[PDB]
Amino acid sequence: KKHTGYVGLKNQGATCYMNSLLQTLFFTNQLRKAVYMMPTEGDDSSKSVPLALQRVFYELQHSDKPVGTKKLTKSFGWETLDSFMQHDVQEACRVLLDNVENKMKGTCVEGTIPKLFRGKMVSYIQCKEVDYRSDRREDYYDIQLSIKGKKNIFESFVDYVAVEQLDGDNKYDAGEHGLQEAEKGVKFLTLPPVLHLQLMRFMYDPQTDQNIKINDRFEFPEQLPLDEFLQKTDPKDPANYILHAVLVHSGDNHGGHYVVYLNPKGDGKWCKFDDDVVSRCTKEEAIEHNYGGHDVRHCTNAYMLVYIRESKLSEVLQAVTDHDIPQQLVERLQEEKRIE
Amino acid sequence: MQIFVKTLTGKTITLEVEPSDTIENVKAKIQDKEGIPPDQQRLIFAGKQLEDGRTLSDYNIQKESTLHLVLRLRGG
Repeated sequence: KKHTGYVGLKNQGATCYMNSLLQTLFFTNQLRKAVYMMPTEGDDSSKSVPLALQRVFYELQHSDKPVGTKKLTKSFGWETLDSFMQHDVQEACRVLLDNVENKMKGTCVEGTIPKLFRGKMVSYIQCKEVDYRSDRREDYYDIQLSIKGKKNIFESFVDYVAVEQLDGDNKYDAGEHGLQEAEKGVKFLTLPPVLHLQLMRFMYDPQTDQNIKINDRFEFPEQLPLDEFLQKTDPKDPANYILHAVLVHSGDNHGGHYVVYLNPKGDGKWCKFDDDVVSRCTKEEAIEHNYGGHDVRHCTNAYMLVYIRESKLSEVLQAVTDHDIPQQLVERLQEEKRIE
Repeated sequence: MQIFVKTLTGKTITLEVEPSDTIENVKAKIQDKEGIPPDQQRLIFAGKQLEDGRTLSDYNIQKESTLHLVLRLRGG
């Protein structure tokens, strides 16, 4: 079987959402390196998500056999008889990155996560019938992209930044003018080195009174130019992005299975990570075959995409070696192994 | 105070809230306006998923803040 060089994660049934997230984050090498620097020496291993992440990453980097995540599963606390076994990968990402970001505060790696993942946008509001305007600048760590009726990522970004009308039951509260018809638009101010895109493949269906998955065709490219969605571009640093990961969901809102396709080095050499099995695949198998629209294939398609900015790729994907793992952490982990 | 919510089609809706409103109250107002059951809603603000039991003031959500509504694709 074609050499991949990468190890999988054990299939414990419900673990797939977290396994797919872990591979995605493990191959965000600059993040992996910072995770190894977190000061977990005093952490309670039964409680510490940060130590459990260090352990998983260490084993992904060193093991020749599928890696277990039991201590992460336990400390993260999501798969339980009172909280469901199957989970959303973007939810897990938001919660895991917040946990690690907090742990890095006050340390030599503080700020790593916002430096990698956080961007800024601005919302503008202008009233139509009175002279009243406002704006508001806000941070984001991922972008929710609408897909219904949109053919591709470009169209979704076009719609994201397009002017919309605030009227009817959605009039704007214009201070002492009260509710006013207004125009509202959003523009990106910065886009981060590592860009997480959440495809909103779901809707409420009033006909059946329930939420359903949208399995429609929606295309995304290997190379993604985003300068046109910025308020102001930088001629020395165009917002050109390169596809790194495709997190694929099969099923419906209420259950299914996750895998992740990655080209870890950003070089177009893709592999499929399906729990314990890592296999080489073609670009088409990672990209076009996850566009949706086949009417299991009919409900298998991309849900989360990871792009890396071309100018940041060599730093984000910098090599990670044993020189990057503190000896104190190596010793703690080997201590655990020997004890069993 | 009026906040904004980006819906599942990327459109902006308004919501009339108070700083002391809980996240559950906000989800109920989204249900009233958009019909989405609260137990399926997730709200993202500044990269944080908002937690039931906390209030808008806990997150420094103010007039003209935008929350992002998403659902879930659960998988194992």
